[PDB]
Amino acid sequence: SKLPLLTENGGRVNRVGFTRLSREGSIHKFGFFYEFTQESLDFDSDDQLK
Amino acid sequence: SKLPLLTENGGRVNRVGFTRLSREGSIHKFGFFYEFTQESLDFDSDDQLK
Repeated sequence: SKLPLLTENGGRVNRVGFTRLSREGSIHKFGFFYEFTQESLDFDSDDQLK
Repeated sequence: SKLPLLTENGGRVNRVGFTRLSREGSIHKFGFFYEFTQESLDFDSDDQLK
């Protein structure tokens, strides 16, 4: 049914148009930490806690 | 009753006049054409049709 079919009287028939889309992507920030006291690394059982 | 006839003492008698008539003529345009399709000359039995 939809086949492009021409005749001898070639004219404004079978017009086609094209489309252009787009794809996005963002950037997000993360992070975490932890706190310690000098009284937790000075007199503590382990020497290499840090 | 009109022949030129000057007496012995020719005065301001027997004058004449002249006139020039004019003509005219102009041109007109013309034209006729015919249309054909490429198939009608490219698949017809008679190769020399144009």
